[PDB]
Amino acid sequence: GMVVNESMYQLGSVRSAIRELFEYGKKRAAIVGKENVYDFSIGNPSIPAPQIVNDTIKELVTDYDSVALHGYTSAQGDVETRAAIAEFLNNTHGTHFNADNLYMTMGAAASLSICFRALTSDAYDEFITIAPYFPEYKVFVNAAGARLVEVPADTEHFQIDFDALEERINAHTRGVIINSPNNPSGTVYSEETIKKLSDLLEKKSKEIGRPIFIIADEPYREIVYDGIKVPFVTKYYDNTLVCYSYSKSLSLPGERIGYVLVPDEVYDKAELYAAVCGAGRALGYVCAPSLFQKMIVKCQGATGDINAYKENRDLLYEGLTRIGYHCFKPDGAFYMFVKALEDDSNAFCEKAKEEDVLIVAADGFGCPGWVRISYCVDREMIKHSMPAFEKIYKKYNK
Amino acid sequence: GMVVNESMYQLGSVRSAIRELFEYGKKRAAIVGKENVYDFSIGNPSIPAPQIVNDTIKELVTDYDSVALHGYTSAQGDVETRAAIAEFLNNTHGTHFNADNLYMTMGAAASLSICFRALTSDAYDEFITIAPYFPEYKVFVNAAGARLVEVPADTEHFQIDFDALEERINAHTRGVIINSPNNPSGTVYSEETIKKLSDLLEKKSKEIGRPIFIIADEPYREIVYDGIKVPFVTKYYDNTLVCYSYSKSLSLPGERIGYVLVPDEVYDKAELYAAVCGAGRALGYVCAPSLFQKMIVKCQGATGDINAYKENRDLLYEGLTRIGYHCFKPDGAFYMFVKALEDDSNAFCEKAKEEDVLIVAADGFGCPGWVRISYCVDREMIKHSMPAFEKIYKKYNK
Ligand SMILES: Cc1ncc(COP(=O)(O)O)c(C=O)c1O
Ligand SMILES: Cc1ncc(COP(=O)(O)O)c(C=O)c1O
Ligand SMILES: [Cl-]
Repeated sequence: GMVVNESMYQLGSVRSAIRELFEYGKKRAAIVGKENVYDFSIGNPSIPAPQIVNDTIKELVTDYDSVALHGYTSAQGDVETRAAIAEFLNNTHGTHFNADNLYMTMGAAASLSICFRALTSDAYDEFITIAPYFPEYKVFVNAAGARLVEVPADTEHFQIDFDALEERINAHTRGVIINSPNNPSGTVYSEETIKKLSDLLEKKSKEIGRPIFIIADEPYREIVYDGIKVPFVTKYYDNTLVCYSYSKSLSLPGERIGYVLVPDEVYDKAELYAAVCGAGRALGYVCAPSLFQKMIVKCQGATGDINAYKENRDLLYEGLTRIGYHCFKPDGAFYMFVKALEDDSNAFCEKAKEEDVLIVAADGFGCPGWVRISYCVDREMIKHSMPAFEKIYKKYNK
Repeated sequence: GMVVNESMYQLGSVRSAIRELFEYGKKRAAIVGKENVYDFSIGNPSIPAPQIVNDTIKELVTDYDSVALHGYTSAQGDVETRAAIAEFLNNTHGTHFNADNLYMTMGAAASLSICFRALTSDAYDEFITIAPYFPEYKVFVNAAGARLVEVPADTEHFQIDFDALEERINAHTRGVIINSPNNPSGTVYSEETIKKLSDLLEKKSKEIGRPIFIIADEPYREIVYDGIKVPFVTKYYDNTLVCYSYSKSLSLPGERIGYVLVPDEVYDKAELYAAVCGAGRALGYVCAPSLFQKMIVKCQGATGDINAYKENRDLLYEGLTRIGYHCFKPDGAFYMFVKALEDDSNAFCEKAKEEDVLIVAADGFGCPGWVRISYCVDREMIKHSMPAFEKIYKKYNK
């Protein structure tokens, strides 16, 4: 007896465990004070955009012709915006992109949606995610009419279990989603991992008579520490689509600006780029926000104070390790992956909750027995949280 | 078959008549000079935004906290933005909306997309459009997994042929799309047309045992001349979804800011609003652009100089009528609907194309024998085009 689409109703009515945890912390702040609530739940950028963002926005609003500034760009975005990104990427990675290899989008969620929508031709199409993973991939894959296949986590190094991956590749496999630097683990795939992946997928692509794409979800690319290198995947694998946004690099998550990069070395660039444009059109996208496209021209290479996040990583890692917790030291992103004190991460997160430590069970990310602790938080809160972490530890280790 | 989704391939590679006509005019401008080409093809806002827009953007970037200014909003948008709109609508129309009746979107294309995706539950679902109509409705309807049904135009008054509409309503009918003020006719539906529509749909909804919605595409609401009233549809029919954007009112088409309005008076507001939230999520939307949501709070009821468009309407109408063309005098939008000089509009537009006058055959809008002439153009170009229009007229009046 439902007038609306049931999947849409479910997708809009489903309560987010993480968001509820965030709102629970605000309710707890009212009772015990915000200084006494240790909220490591939601993964929102916490450092301000570099000053070039606000300075450039001010300049466009003051000096750029208002009709031209606020008008529709082409579907794929201004050629000047696309040209500036192609040239920045070539100077940084040694690639050979031009403006026409880019399609400007309204953030990474739009870029991913476009990729699955462009690549899905059948109800039985499968996209592979490597656990632990961003759960919203299932919504985007399902929204395109396809299905998600999870590769069990490499809990030793948080790279890829290639045996497990190879076993889940079949005739229905359209692509493999990778997120490096990673949400939730903070892992960074090495050149070796990227090369083995590329060799495996090239080999399986030939066996099935069809390209298996790499869908590279790269919004944390510049959120990497200690000189660790994030390899540019298009250089290793021909059939690679790159999804990027300025949500983390420039701290503009609410502004909705990113891209889909379609290399010339894909099986048929003209055809795939056409499907990307068509998918964008089908999803109700007309163009990326014009003000932000024009602003991005002057912000290539610019990032916020990334060392603020590194300092938080080191502080949290040092304190948790010193207490006795087993933390995976992350090379990128702003999430720390910590082993729960019991196999049941949900039961462990409840015990954490008893001391107002709001951490997230990794079961939903495809990783039971672990938790995700976001450190895009206030540095002083991390220090004030240590006695509560110590007390939580004591509950298990008397 | 094809490696990508073929339907997405075709959507991204098939050029529209209007776009292909605009490209032709640029090539022609290179050969004979832009002064010798009179382009009335594309319908993009030609007047600047009111100064409050740019002033507010400077203010927000200068004074508002950077992290909070550029951060993610809730999926439905800032409560302050939604509340300011709800209050504006109430003061203007006598309605009783609150913040929770609104969902902020990335333009009217997103608003429309969301409405169709929310409602569609079977492949054979039908959404009715009243010819002449915005051809992109077919794209949004098809992308939602539904079929578009056309009602032939009322070529006497560009209101609605109710017998024709009634005949096309059946068990699959999920909604009727209305667009007043209208692209491409410039018609404004009267209070009576809206009342007759509401009556018909109430009866047919009961007959089929399910609500049939009015999807009211409203981006031209304020582009209305001579004090003509545009009735607020939710006061006439309970099951009404309003899709709006600030693309035409504030001249921000490239910025991607609008909304979907879900009245409490729909059959079940909680269910429908949850479906709208679901569809937004499934379409890859996260939030409308933060900066612009924050800006919209201070721009309620603001518009650019709409009198500039009226002066072009009057000049074009009086000029073409004087020559001998039959023009439907539009009450809103910035498109003039003119009867072709022969039955074949395409053949007529080719004869116009001989004299470097670029006008759009109404066949693609579902209305053969007419043309759309966009007047969101330079005023002096309208004046300079008249000898060419008369020369075109003289080809048929021998
Ligand atoms: C792995 C991953 N991909 C994509 C996104 C979304 O980025 P955007 O704000 O550009 O949509 C996020 C944040 O939720 C993320 O953590
Ligand atoms: C009738 C009609 N509806 C919707 C739109 C889309 O407006 P927006 O750019 O806000 O998506 C347009 C303009 O292209 C239009 O003419
Ligand atoms: Cl159809």
